[PDB]
Amino acid sequence: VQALFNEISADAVFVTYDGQNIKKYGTHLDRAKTAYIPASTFKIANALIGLENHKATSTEIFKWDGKPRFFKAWDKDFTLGEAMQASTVPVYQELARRIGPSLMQSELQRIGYGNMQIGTEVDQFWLKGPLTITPIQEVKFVYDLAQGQLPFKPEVQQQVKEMLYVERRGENRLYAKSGWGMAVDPQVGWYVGFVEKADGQVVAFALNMQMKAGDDIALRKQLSLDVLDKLGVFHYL
Repeated sequence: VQALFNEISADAVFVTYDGQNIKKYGTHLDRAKTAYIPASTFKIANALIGLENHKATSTEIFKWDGKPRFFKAWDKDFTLGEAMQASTVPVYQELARRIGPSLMQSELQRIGYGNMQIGTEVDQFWLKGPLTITPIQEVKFVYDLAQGQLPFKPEVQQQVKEMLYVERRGENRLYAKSGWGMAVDPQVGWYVGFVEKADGQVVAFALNMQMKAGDDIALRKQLSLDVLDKLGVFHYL
């Protein structure tokens, strides 16, 4: 496995969690216990909090306001599920404003997410701070989501799980979310999720890497799939 980390001069770590054991792979293992903004990985929590507190539904359509967004791809209507996969920040900023600065702070504290700090602006905190979370915190969190063990209603955790559904290989399923924290120095890269393996075993993962400005968008996922293949968690079909 070991070549395919530095072959690109990457400052990165890959974490796996099986519900008893934490495993660390990569060029820089100490990133695993290091705190970073969640960026768009926070969308997982955001949806959970919104659904649980009746501020949104899995079926509701978030319509485009007509004004151009960061990507032309985002210039359309989205469900929270669609917006999750496209990582459509404007939709989730809206969800967060429905939630509110007091409720969002209370809920994050309630579920112990990262350092539990959001500050004054409810639609910015995951994008620039002060909310921070380690990769180990991220894997445990999604693993808990996978098992329906988070402090949310079971139906809520299920609905979000479905939002995360990325690919099926045979009897195995991949659930994942991406993050790119551009508004921070240095930039940070996330690929987070779990695989529901055929044998019924769940393995949760997190990739956390330094982002050297504008490198390729697909890199985070490609590495994680490669590592997942190398680990025998999610073999290439």
